[PDB]
Amino acid sequence: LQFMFACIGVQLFKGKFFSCNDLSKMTEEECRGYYYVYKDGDPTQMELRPRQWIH
Amino acid sequence: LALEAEKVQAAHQWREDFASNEVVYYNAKDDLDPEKNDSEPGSQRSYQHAAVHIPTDIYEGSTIVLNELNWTSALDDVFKKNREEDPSLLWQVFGSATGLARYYPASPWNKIDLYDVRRRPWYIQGAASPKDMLILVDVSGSVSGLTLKLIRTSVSEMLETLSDDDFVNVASFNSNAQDVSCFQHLVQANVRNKKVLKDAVNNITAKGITDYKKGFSFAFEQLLNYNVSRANCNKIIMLFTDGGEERAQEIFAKYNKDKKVRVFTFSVGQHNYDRGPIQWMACENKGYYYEIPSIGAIRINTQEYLDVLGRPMVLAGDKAKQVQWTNVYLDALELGLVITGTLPVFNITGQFENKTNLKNQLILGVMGVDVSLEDIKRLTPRFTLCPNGYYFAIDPNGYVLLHPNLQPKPPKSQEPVTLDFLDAELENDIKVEIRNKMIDGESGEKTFRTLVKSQDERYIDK
Amino acid sequence: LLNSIRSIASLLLLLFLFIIIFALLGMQLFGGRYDFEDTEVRRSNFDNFPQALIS
Amino acid sequence: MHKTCYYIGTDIVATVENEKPSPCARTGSGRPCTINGSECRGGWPGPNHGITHFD
Amino acid sequence: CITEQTQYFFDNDDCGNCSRIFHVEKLMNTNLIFIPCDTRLLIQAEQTSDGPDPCDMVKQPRYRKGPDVCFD
Amino acid sequence: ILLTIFANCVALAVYLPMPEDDNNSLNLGLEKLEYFFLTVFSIEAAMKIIAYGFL
Repeated sequence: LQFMFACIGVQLFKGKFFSCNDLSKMTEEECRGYYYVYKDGDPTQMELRPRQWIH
Repeated sequence: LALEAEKVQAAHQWREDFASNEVVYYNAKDDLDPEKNDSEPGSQRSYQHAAVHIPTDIYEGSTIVLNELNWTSALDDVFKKNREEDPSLLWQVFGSATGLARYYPASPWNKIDLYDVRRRPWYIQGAASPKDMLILVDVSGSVSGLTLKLIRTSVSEMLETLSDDDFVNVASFNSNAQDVSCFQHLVQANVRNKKVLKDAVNNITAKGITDYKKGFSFAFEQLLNYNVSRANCNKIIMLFTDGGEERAQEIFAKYNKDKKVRVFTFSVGQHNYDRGPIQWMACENKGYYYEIPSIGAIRINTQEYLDVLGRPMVLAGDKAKQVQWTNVYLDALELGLVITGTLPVFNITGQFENKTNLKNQLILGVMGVDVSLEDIKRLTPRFTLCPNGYYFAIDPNGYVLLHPNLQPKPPKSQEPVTLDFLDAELENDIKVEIRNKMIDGESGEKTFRTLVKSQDERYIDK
Repeated sequence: LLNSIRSIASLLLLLFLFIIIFALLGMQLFGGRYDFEDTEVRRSNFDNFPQALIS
Repeated sequence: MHKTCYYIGTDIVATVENEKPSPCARTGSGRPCTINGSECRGGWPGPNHGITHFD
Repeated sequence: CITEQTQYFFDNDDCGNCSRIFHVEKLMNTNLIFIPCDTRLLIQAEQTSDGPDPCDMVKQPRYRKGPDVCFD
Repeated sequence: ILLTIFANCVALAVYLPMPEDDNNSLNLGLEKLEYFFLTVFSIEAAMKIIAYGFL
């Protein structure tokens, strides 16, 4: 079963999961450079991050 | 820059590949002189090369970026330098879709540079003016407090994004339509008016079912009117909502067919409601729908809020490219307040290129303003609010009060310094007649005394 | 092994039923308010019927 | 419960654990909990962690 | 206070005059001055409107080809 | 009665979608329909009057 679901997931997910930060980049190649993170929610607490990509 | 940037862009080839030689490296030639600032090193990517600012979120690593970077500087540098042949251009500046081109190497820039250009007002002036604006927040007992927070921030900034000479309301609606108090809108002191409306937005609890059409019913209507002010032009409304459940073509045909109405619909956050009826709507009525998923709110707001309104300007507009001067405001770099004349630059077949401008120190604006034959005051009121009158100093006005809660604090100046002529200096009715006379600009040499008490340091004369 | 499934299937269906009632009531409870301002990811929170199923 | 309900701290999240003036921390990828209480507080779990407090 | 009462009578017999300044330390401080000292800030909103605005230029909006590109 | 109960299940499963306090959409009409099920079941209660009462 490990094999079966393996074969299922691979030929259905292989291109996926190469995640960015956050969704706001999409193409895991368009990704590059820094990227804001606002603590909590208030748009007066910015913090830079050399984000993306994600494995 | 118009005549020339139009050409290179027409022949920029725009081939990808790149990688090799662009621009690149980083020039670094120290200097110091007039117009403050020690020119030295300036390349995030006088004379000596050119500075090229980028949005801190935008990354110097794209087909689009460098492709611009070539053709822009590739000719701009030369002729702008030719413009330096005639001192003293204080800050020649180019502004594109993204990156700045600052001539001569003023050094950009633990502070975070949240600064953009699409947002920064002089650029906003350079694309489609003016704008009759009527917001419809959807406060319907439907949005959570989450997307409510987001949308709250959204209006909260967008009005800042909104032009500072364009009328605006806020039509909250659900189970009933209603307005934040004013009922006229607005001219905007920017300072006070926008603040009122904004803080009013600050309290905007969701509560009630979606009337939908009824809000529209007032939306066109509150947009309709005729009685005074209004400032006739483009006539557009902006829905910020989770997702409409219906078409409302009935009301549309009932009040629109001239299609002077526009619709900008902004679905936000996640939710799951269909974009359909909405996506139907803006396209239905000339208008360009697009979303704000999280806090991508900054750049997305500007991205087509102006350009979609740039359509008429792209068309018959061409002889219209007369320079479009701005209201006074502080420079992003330390320098003091500086008026900036802008002009648009067109593509070739597409949706407009980019908006060049010149900084003009109000300092040297004062250099033309002699102060020696006299010893009291000049004052130079704008076509509407403000002058540059030596009746005041150099700080961003500000709303009212509020000491910030120190507890949460462990987003830095926004400008413009808008001012009433009326408030810059003492009221006299007759003098009010005078500013209301000059604001139309009709009268020429018309002049007379008004006997009047006058404020000084801290006690008045007459 | 599979022959047992024919026996257990009814009880499995009752399990599906318990899943159903609990899910719907949940939807009309937690998700019956659902809202929570700030600040993601929130994950599953009964905002929709399938969502309540998975949760 | 006398401990969990309260805290005191300051500066970079490097306040000493389990040696007087010490407290349980919110999970987080960083944790600081602005309150303020000097430079950020530093210890609550009855509600920010949710109910779990022994009070 | 009592001196401001004698001052009140002095007013009955000088020039109480609110005079807002939008400048100062950020906040929109009001200033009475007589012909006692700077305080906080408040009020405006207004009901009756005034000061005619103007433009009478450009305002391009008429079109002959609004492409239905929409989004997306 | 069984199939109308199935109608209950379906109509409610839809009814959960969505909520978020007020607003409402398609379910707004179903709101009568629960009265419909009500009166039907109540008619079966009228039959229950003919049943066995305390027995």
